[PDB]
Amino acid sequence: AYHIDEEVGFALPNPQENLPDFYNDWMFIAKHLPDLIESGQLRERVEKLNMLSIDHLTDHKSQRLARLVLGCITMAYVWGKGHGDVRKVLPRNIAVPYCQLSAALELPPILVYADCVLANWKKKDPNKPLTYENMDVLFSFRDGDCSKGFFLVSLLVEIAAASAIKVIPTVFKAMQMQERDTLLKALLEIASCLEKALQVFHQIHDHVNPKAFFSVLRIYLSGWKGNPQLSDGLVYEGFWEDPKEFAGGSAGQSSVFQCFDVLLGIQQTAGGGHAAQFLQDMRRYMPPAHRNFLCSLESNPSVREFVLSKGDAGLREAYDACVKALVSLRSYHLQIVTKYILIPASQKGTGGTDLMNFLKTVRSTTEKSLLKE
Ligand code: HEM
Ligand SMILES: N[C@@H](Cc1c[nH]c2ccccc12)C(=O)O
Repeated sequence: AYHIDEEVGFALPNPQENLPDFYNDWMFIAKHLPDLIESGQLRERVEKLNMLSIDHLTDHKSQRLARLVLGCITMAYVWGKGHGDVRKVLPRNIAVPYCQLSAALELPPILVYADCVLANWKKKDPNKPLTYENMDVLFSFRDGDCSKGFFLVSLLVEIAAASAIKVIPTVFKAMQMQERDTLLKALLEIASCLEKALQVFHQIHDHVNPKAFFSVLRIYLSGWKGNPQLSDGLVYEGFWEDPKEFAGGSAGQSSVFQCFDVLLGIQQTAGGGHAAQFLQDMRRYMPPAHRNFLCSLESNPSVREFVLSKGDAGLREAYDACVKALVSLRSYHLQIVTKYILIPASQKGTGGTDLMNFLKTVRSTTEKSLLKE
């Protein structure tokens, strides 16, 4: 449909781990980033690649793995060891197939949330559940970068939110079929699942070390939009003549919060302010089907105006339980970025925002939508 899975939501279900042998030289580099980066052989291995046609990628999951393989190589090539020795030109033999593949997938040619979180995972045992202990990432950047903890916990918050995203048909069908009790139960189940998602969020502390995250992983999640180290962006050699600017990876790119914002009539993207513009821009970094799902939600009748029109205190409280769960998620998320960014920085996000004013503006807009203070 909108490529939303019942079990894993916006995440890519059962991602492919292997490319055709035709792409072994790509897979080799992506699988050995920690060693190749540490030695300083990474950039040499990229510059020596043959130009490989993308036409031996024959399905969506192969294309998505290839985008993830190439995005990881690209971040590693641009940033190197992260100490300031950047590369301003992505070599032709990687830039052209990467940009061609990205154009086919309708995603910018930079590593995005949907690559390094949503498609970057496997079950260890396919017969066992989606728990951290039965899961692994497909690619990491450096030894000790906590990429497994960071990507898998982000993924598990996505999967937790999937149990709410499936209820969204019920919400709209119940509004149109004027089914008050069905709508109410639905809103309560959404809020219940958004509360579970917050509980899963606490696992960030279990699996991500602030120093490793800030000083190692963040380097490879950074983009080249408003980045002083690549002030003009990146040259995609052989594809575009002038450099292009693209934001780095972040869960601003996640569709989970934007989808419940839109669902609840929270006007995060309205106006010309910087918060609205960023959240708007980040939709360009979501898979096109998920972008389409968000816009579809925006066109539907307003859940807020329905609840507000009915003089129904049970409905208003169910709606408010949903808004409160978003508020709590975003308040807890302020604690996370304080621990993982602000504190380590003293010893801007990878997406490109002035993050603390941005994040509090988004939370404040969210709490503004409560029906009862
Ligand atoms: C170590 C953990 C995390 C850090 C340091 C972090 C950091 C950030 C930063 C700096 C931003 C501002 C946008 C940017 O410039 O990048 C942001 C936005 C955002 N993040 Fe996180 N993040 C973390 C984990 C998560 C997780 C696990 C989720 C949900 C799966 C999430 C959801 C969001 C959302 C939805 C936004 C957009 C702002 C909003 O909707 O309120 N973050 N994050
Ligand atoms: N924007 C975050 C990084 C981040 C948060 N969530 C993400 C999800 C995917 C990729 C990167 C991220 C930062 O500046 O640290």
